[PDB]
Amino acid sequence: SHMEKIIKEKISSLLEVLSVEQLGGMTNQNYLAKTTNKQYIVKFFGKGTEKLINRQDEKYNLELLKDLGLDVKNYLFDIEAGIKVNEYIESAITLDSTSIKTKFDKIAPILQTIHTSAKELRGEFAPFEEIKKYESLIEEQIPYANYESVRNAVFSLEKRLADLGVDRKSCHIDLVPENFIESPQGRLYLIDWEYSSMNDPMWDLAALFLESEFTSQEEETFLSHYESDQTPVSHEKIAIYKILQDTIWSLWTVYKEEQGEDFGDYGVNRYQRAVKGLASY
Amino acid sequence: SHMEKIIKEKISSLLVLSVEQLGGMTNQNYLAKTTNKQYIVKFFGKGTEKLINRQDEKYNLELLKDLGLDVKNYLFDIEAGIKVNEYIESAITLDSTSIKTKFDKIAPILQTIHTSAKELRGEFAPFEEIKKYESLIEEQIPYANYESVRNAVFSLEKRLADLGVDRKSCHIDLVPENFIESPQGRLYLIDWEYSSMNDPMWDLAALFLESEFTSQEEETFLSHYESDQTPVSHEKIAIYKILQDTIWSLWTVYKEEQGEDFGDYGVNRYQRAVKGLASY
Repeated sequence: SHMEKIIKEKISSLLEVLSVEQLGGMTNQNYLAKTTNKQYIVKFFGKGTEKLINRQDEKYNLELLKDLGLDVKNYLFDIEAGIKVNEYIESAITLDSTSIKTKFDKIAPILQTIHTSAKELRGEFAPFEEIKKYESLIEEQIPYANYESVRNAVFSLEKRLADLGVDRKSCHIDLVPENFIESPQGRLYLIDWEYSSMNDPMWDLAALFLESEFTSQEEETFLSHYESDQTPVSHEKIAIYKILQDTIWSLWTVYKEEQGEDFGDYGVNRYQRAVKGLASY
Repeated sequence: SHMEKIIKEKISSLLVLSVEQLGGMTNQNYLAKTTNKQYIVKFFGKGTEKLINRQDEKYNLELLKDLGLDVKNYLFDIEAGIKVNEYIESAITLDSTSIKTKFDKIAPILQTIHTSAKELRGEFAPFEEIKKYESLIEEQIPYANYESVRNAVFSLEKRLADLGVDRKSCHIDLVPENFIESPQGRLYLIDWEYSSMNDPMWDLAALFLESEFTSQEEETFLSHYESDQTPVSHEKIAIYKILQDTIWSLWTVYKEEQGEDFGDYGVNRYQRAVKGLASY
């Protein structure tokens, strides 16, 4: 297999490869390389995700955040090749929408650490600008019902956020539960910092809550772990960022599906939840 | 009788049909009906010194004037234990029901005071305020299981410190009846006797608690109030509700030691702190 061979030549500089396995997620460009000694996570990136992710920026941000010890080790990051190679924590457990709700005392400290880090990431996340970005990148008509009316309801939140005050801190930006992994010592790592950018920390909170479908009670309990003098909490900003997230990810989905991918109902389901969020708000 | 006769011989230097005794959390307030104007006559003395620094109150009245939130004060005579205010004729005094229709008016008033940047005389340190009442109370505190409840309340000091405590000009006493609607349409916020430096969440907690806001009403009000300059912490609000019920329950014990009778006000406020501690 040619893909199998390419991986062997990309990682031999770090060494007896016994196995290469295709990994899921939301990018088919992920592989697991098993060696005699160690196991490696091999990530590819080429054409589609450029125009989305600045890889030079990502490389800087990886180097930047290393001392926080939140992410796993990165061995290789070569933009030329389009190759990323990370440490694979063997016998580590990936969190999901159920198990994440048992880990508040570990997740809250992780989020406090990044949000209060004073780290200056390359990249600013300006959600309305991001919406404009995806709109520009999408070639066909956006397939979602009532889009022009929804878009304009969403854009009315910009003034609201401005009135509420927008903070600018280092954020992960993509707190799906599978981005948390627990090692045997019970240490939680937060991985996959590809979208990471300066933003309001309430974005990260909204993402955590939304991706795992936190109940109102679970949100309040999590906020009691998280809220502090250095980490203030705005419930309204969270509600607004949930809508912006559903909007942005639904558009991301349309773009990705034009670039080859198929995510079933993922896009429409997120879009419709944005519409519901707008009606409740 | 003699009450009418002190009032005339005090408010005379401002110019008298009748005089009426007003209800509430005091029996020392009087309505003086005058030919041209209506007056609120407020008496204080020994029963409220050691609680209210009347010199600081007078300074604070002066400092807060440019906000234009309170009614006109004509006379503030400390030496004589007498305060005289404008009374707003044909005003609507808000209550726990009507206050909930006035969010678009109340929220900017609270924003105006909280962002005033004014340095009032008086710091409101709630745990120090609890220690103060305990010292002032001469008989035992009658509230059941007080030691254990007080220990629980004092555990909130560290939590508040972890959350961060802000220090701003606050009204400190947001009973609905302190909001007055003029027939002209404007709202007045009156009775600034307790006003001092505190976290603005104390004021929000007082507003919510004194008028028994529902969760939804609180949420709606917060949407009017929350801004970059006036951030909101729900947890801090829940904590200040407990501290308020505790402090006012103790204030009640102190006042009743002077012979005043608030019925079940004190114990009900105490139990609401107890119940707040259990829910928290």
